Amino acid sequence: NDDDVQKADVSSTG
Amino acid sequence: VKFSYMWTINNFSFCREEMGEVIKSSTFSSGANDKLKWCLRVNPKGLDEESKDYLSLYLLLVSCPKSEVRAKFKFSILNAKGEETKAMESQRAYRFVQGKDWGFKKFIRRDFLLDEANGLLPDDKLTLFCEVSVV
Repeated sequence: NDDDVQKADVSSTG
Repeated sequence: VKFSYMWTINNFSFCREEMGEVIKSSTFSSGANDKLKWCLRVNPKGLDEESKDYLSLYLLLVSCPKSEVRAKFKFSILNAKGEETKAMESQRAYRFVQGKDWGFKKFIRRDFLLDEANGLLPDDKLTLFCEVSVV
């Protein structure tokens, strides 16, 4: 499952 | 130019915020002449359905004197042992404009944060650190 404790992907909420 | 900020959210286990709802920090600055103002925004129950199992954490540019700011940033959590843990950094500088944020939609899983074995909510407080570096 894609249930890592954190994900390092950076994004913006807009 | 470096910025550092520590944000303590009291009574964090009792946040009423539902998915998509946000808590915003006070602003912080370099103390120098650059006039930049920043703040943090957290979604305790995630930004959206995709991230509902996570706390979402973002750096917001509140004010800048010209049009755009390039900045690197790092967020971490204070644990019960008095140490910074779970730190994540932007791998490069991102382009900020006033009112724009950048950060981590999946900063840390709620079920990890709420597991007392990890010590991330001592006295039910969530303490976040932010380091910002501006060219």
